[PDB]
Amino acid sequence: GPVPFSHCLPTEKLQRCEKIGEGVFGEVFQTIADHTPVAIKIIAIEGPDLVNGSHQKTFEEILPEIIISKELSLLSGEVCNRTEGFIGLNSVHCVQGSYPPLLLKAWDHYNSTKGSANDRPDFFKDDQLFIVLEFEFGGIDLEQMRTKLSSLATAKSILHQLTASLAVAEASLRFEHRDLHWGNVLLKKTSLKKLHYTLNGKSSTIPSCGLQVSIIDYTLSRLERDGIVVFCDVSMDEDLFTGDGDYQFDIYRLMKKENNNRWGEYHPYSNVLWLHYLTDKMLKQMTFKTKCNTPAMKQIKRKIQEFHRTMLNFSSATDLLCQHSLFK
Ligand SMILES: Nc1cccc(-c2cnn3ccc(Nc4cccc(Cl)c4)nc23)c1
Ligand code: NI
Repeated sequence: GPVPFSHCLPTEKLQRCEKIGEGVFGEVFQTIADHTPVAIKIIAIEGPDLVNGSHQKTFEEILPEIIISKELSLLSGEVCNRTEGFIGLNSVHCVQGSYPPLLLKAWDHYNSTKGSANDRPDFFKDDQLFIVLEFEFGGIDLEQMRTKLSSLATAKSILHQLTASLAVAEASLRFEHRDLHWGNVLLKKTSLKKLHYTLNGKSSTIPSCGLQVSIIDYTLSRLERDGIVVFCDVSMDEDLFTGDGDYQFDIYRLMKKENNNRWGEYHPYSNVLWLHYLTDKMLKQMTFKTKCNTPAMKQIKRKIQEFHRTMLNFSSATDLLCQHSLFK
């Protein structure tokens, strides 16, 4: 059966919770577990109330994200297809209770400072079930970092790291992220100068420009092992495909076009589409400490621009990583 909230979030942990993010799915908090920063995603399941404009998922409907989070968590310690470019999953609990007042305090603080698009999660009864995922802390999302990068050289590292990570997961797991908007990309400072990955037994490096990129949040993701596919079937989800005001919302439509609304299938082109969306964000919606006023900088910009205009002619992140001139 479920555990009480106190099992997962005893007082000292609840007291160190700060809200760091959200989605329709629920809420994301940073805290401390054994002197170690962690991120906690909390999802309401199985209940009758509308939450953030939607019905709650059942356990069965959350299971793919759990599975995919576990599969991707293994990649940092594998050998033939290895990368630290996803995120560690530490634990998964099924919790029962009303929402902790201290979480609501952290929720209120975020709403007061950043503003929320969600319902204040204060209406759940003491029998409410939640899934609580504890992840490794992966840094700050790309959207909040949009005014914080040093230069387009940093941009280039981020794109290279993202492409490599997606390629390794394609090779290992026939993985598609399927929802890689700039909120789902994390940046953390690193003293490492070069980052390592292995793709089908071949190890290569990427200059870090002082950041380690982590791809997170596998709500729409798909993968397979030994012909058994795990995914989010969105073939009857009307609203996902009717969004507007951002190239993000075109990506959902373009994916559906590519796969003919068959989400069980493997279409690694979806990774390229997300990578195109991310490149676009980088060229249009970022402000850099170093401006576009030196030779080296104009050259990187031209390279990222050329990448943007050619990358949709590649078939997967693996194709991009292995063949695109940007990464040579
Ligand atoms: N897989 C996954 C899911 C959810 C959160 C995390 C996770 C791990 N570290 N970390 C650090 C920051 C952060 N911020 C954030 C911001 C907006 C939205 C979302 Cl979903 C997350 N999320 C995480 C990982
Ligand atoms: Ni436990």
